[PDB]
Amino acid sequence: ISGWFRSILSDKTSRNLFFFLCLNLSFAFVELLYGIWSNCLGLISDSFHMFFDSTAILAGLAASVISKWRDNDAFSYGYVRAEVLAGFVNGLFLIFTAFFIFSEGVERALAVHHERLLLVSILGFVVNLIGIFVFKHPSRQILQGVFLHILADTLGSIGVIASAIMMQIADPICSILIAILIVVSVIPLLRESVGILMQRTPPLLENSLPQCYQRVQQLQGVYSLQEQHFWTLCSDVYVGTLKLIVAPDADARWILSQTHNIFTQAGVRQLYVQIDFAAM
Amino acid sequence: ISGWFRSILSDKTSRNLFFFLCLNLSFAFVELLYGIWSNCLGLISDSFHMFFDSTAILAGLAASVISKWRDNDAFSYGYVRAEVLAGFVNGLFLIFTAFFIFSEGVERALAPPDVLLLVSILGFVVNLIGIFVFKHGGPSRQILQGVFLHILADTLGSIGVIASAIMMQNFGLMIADPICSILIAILIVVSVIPLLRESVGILMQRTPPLLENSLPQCYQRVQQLQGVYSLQEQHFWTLCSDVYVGTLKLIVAPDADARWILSQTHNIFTQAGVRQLYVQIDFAAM
Amino acid sequence: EVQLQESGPGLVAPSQSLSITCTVSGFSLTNYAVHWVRQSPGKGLEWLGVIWSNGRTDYNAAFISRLSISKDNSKSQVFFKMNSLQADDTAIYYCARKLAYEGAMDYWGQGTSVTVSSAKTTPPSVYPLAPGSAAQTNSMVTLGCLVKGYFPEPVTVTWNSGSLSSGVHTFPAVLQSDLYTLSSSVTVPSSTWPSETVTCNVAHPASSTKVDKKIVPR
Amino acid sequence: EVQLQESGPGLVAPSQSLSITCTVSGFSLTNYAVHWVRQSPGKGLEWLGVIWSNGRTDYNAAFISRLSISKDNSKSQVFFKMNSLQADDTAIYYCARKLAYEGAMDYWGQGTSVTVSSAKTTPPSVYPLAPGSAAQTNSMVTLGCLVKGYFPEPVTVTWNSGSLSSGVHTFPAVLQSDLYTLSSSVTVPSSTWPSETVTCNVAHPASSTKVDKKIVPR
Amino acid sequence: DIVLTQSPASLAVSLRRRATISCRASESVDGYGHSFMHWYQQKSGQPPKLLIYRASNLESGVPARFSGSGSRTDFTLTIDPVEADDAATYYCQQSNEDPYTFGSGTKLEIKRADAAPTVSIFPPSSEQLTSGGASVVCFLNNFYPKDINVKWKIDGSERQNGVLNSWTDQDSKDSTYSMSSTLTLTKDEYERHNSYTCEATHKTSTSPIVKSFNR
Amino acid sequence: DIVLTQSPASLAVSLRRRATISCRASESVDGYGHSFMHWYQQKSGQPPKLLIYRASNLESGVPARFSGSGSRTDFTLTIDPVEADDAATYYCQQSNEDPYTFGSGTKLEIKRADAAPTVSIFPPSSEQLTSGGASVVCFLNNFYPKDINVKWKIDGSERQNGVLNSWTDQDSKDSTYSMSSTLTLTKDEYERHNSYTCEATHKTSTSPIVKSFNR
Repeated sequence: ISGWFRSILSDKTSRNLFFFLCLNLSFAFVELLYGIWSNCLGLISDSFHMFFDSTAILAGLAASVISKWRDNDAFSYGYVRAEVLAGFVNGLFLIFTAFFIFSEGVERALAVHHERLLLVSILGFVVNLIGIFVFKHPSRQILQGVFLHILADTLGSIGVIASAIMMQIADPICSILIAILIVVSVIPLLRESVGILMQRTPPLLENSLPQCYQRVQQLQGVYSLQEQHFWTLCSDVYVGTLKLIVAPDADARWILSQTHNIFTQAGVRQLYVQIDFAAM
Repeated sequence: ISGWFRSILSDKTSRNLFFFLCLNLSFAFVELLYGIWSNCLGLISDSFHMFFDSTAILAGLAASVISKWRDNDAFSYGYVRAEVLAGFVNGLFLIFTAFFIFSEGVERALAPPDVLLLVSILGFVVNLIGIFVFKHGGPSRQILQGVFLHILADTLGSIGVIASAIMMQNFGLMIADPICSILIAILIVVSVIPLLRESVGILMQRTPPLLENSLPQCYQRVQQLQGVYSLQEQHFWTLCSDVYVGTLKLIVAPDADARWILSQTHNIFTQAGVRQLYVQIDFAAM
Repeated sequence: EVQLQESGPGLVAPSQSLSITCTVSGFSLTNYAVHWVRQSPGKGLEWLGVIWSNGRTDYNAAFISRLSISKDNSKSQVFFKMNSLQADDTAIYYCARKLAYEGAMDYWGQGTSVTVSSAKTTPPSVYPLAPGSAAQTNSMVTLGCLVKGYFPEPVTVTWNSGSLSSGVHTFPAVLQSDLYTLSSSVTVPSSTWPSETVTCNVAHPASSTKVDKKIVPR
Repeated sequence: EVQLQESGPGLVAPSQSLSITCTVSGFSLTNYAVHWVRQSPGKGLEWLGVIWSNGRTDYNAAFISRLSISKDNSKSQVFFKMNSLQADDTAIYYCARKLAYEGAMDYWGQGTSVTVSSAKTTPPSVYPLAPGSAAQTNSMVTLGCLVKGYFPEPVTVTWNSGSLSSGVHTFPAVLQSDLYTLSSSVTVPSSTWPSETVTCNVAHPASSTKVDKKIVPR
Repeated sequence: DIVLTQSPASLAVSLRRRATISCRASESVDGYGHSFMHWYQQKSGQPPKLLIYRASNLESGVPARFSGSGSRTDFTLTIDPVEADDAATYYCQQSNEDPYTFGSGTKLEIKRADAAPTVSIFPPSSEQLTSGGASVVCFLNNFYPKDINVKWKIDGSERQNGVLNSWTDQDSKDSTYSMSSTLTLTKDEYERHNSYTCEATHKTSTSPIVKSFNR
Repeated sequence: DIVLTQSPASLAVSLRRRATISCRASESVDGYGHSFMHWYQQKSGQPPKLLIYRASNLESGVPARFSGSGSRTDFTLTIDPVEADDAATYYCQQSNEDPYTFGSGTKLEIKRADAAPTVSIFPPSSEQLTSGGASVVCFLNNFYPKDINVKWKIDGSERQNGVLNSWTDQDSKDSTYSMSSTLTLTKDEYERHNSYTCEATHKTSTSPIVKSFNR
């Protein structure tokens, strides 16, 4: 408790991340309070969206600290996949609520102005501009999604600025607009996470695999290639398996070393080559 | 797309999901009509909650259809993981609605407003015929489990609404309304816990729980093979339900019978239930 | 040039221990496993065990409690030790180089005969066997060497120190009164006997007895 | 008993084709790869190619356009055909069995010498070689067989059909006037010559010439 | 363990014919298209020599007249053409399961034209005589078939008490057999009689062969 | 391709000593603890014979006096103790890359005590004179070293025009050499002189060896 209070003072980038998440959570609480006091659905939607952006950053940190952990009998590959899972979960929790936001919009669109202090929208604009300025420059699929979501938050704050200045009802249209923006923002992160979780061939490995297969086929005494499976374990960590059929007298040591060289040059960290001697 | 509909009706689970989705959408059109007759006050909210449900069954049906697609260059293992992903999404759906039901209780906990109960009854009957249809939820395991849990959550929600309403009019106990929602959100979270645990385990490349208890014996039997020196880098995971993938590297003697070692290791792990096994064999220096 | 040579005691008292040393040449124990297999008239060929180049050993499960195999790569030796030998362990024991990358044994040693009995080693009794007088001289003449009164098996019976090999017909041993007897028959042109010298060399490694009996006409 | 025997034309015209048939025995072509390797005094040992049991063929990349190796398992034959034969293609060609599960060549054929030239095959001229008169008889007396005017390699020169081999010194051929000279020397006891028959046997497979000439004193 | 049964127990095959030996395994010795069965040949007084490995692969250097075939539990070793040197015991060994087990063995006997036994006799030596015993040995060399009858005549008296018969394995060049029929007696038993005769009855001729000596 | 350089090109070792042959590879022929380098021996007029495979493994049947060592790019073949049969050319071959390449070769020369050449002379045969030529040949057998000088004297006249020298490889038993010095002439050139002499200058003795004949 007290150790974490003094630890972030020693470092600088972790202190900046702490300021990021703390301001996000504080302003999310503020927007939720004001949207409860008022009836600003756009403000409530931005609160929920950012609320979940801050949870995305926190879950990314938790996923990193869990992925640091060791492997064991149950988890032979380690807890690295949690990283991917975290991102995926974020997208799901970003697609559910936004869609539900859609609901409140169109519902209201069919069947409580309370201006009070509607000027907090420009404050949200300033905060989101600061956030995207700080984040303008294995943590690939943890913070890229967060960057996309804070860009969407800036656009949504612009939208709620428009809704507020129109209020002086254009609230349901901005609600469905931010819902569409959130969905289109979470499409690519969800696509990457789905690709990894579906045991798909790594996209950075796809175009170099026919060349690898041709080079492996050229090895002396190799007859055919079977059952080639390649997938992404986590960021830049690829797992590959293949079964070679070889001549009945083939040099299996040499073929194993050459196949491992061929696939190591292509970026496959873990490779499993099963060599089967043919009858003829 | 004309041949797609024939494929949907060919499969048992795909056709059941399609029929349930179509029945939900007909109930949907009837509901939305009664709403656009100016009675939309709570009706349109129910309508979009049920449209979210229809989205859940659509996700399950799409997963069932895609899982049977032939493997290709990009998807070496096929599309069977779309089953598991469905069980991950559906469970992750049911938690979210749970919280909202939780939140809904709060909406009637501080200042509950009193705002002809028939649509709940037809939704209930829909839910009973659905759980009758999907009794199998006790590769289509995660899809059926998630869809059955979704149907059970909706059935529970109908029970809660009906119970709250019958204490409203005929009994007049206003206190018992939020507690029903609190308890029933608790119940649906506990219902979806196991499916989420299994789906997270599968997607985290964890050792299969059914295979985990018989793996040391397999390692021991592989160790007893003549000319095997050691085992290392053994990795076993779940591709889809009941389909396990295993990889391992053996060090052997410099003159060991590699053919016999390979056949025996494959036999040992085939009796254990491993469907895809990759045994790399490395000859030692001495 | 791949050779395996077993050296071991021919006679082992029942319930003692038997130690055989297989010396190999033409190949190294750093990349070849060596099997131990015994053959008896009763049970036939029977696999006992194998030692691998890293020192890993595998045994027949029927011998796991009384068998041990060791080796030394520097002197290229493999040691076979058996405990509590009974009467059914009398057999020819062979050390065999396994065929590389296969489950068969491609090279074998000549084997050592191990007899498990409480009897003592008896030096052989060598007797010449010349034709009776000069009857039936012909062009082909037969001679014999009778090795009676040795224990245990085996003995090597040779004529003229291996210079003459054609016509040698050595007979297997017969056991009576705990004691072993055998005969060796040879044939030769009549122009060679008794023109030059023929001899029967009997070697009994169990008693280390060398006999160079001279065959003489009557 | 593992044996590879090559048969091919010793003399090949330039820019023509060379065809060698390697017959194997003691092993099957169904489980062994066969390499083709040529050796020349200029480029040393050069690997040409390999044929695998299923018929897969791998070639040296410098010969990918003019080389073809095939085989038939029934007669256990491997066929080696090279095109566009040039002046530096004259070499000894061997078919070698691959060492199983290794990159080496465990067994080799005796090889066939291939000479690429426009000159024609000339049968050898065999000349006796006896010491002048009876001077320096001593105990060791040297005889010789001279082979002049043959083309191309090789000739097998033997003494008494190879029955006597000790002291036999055959000298390598030497080129002059586009033709070849060779000498064979033998040392025999003085009491053995001219006591019994000593003969020089010259075999020239290029011209199919066979000579079993007697050596006589002057 | 896997039990290997070899049929027939013995096989008689003439020159330049085909010999077929079958090994039956209790369980399958197959794995992924490979049959872990091997064939050995053990000649007279020699260690087993590997002929076939993995049920179809000839060992480097063995003659091409040996061939192997089979899968699962049934395996066949075929010798064609059969030579005289192929007279030996042939064993099947599996290596699919621990422990390695061998077949019972099939003894291949070479069939040829019948030959009359060359019969010789040898009385006890003077050295053995002075030792205290007396052994008379009748030798029957180079005959066919294995079956032969030996009788001992002592001044017209038939004796089947102290006679020991020793057979030899079939020859690898001329495919014949040898018989050593020995009789043992003491001093007085040997010297109380004069004539000793060994009698050879063979299928080659109805008339038995007489080999006699006196004193 | 991978270029293998063998040093030294030639080596001279005495009996019962140690010989070391080194092979250098341009690129590494190692993969995962295995050095795909092999050693062959080629004697006089023989196909190459495998000695080492994978840089440290003795081929079955070759003598234990041969040994291999090394990794990556440096490899050593050691003969200890050196025998007389070890006189041959030794090659290193890599199989880590396509194509297979062999080393340039190192010729091992056996060192022993010097021996005086056994010198004989031979005039042209009658058949060769009737043919149209005349070849006079001096043989120098069983000597050491390779360096030997042969002179041709024709009635005291020195001739270096039509002389051909042929050397032999080192003997595998007695480790000596043989030299054939032949001279060719026509009929008139041979018959217009009388005496021919081959002169052998060797390092064994300062006095050269004379072998002469007349007519």
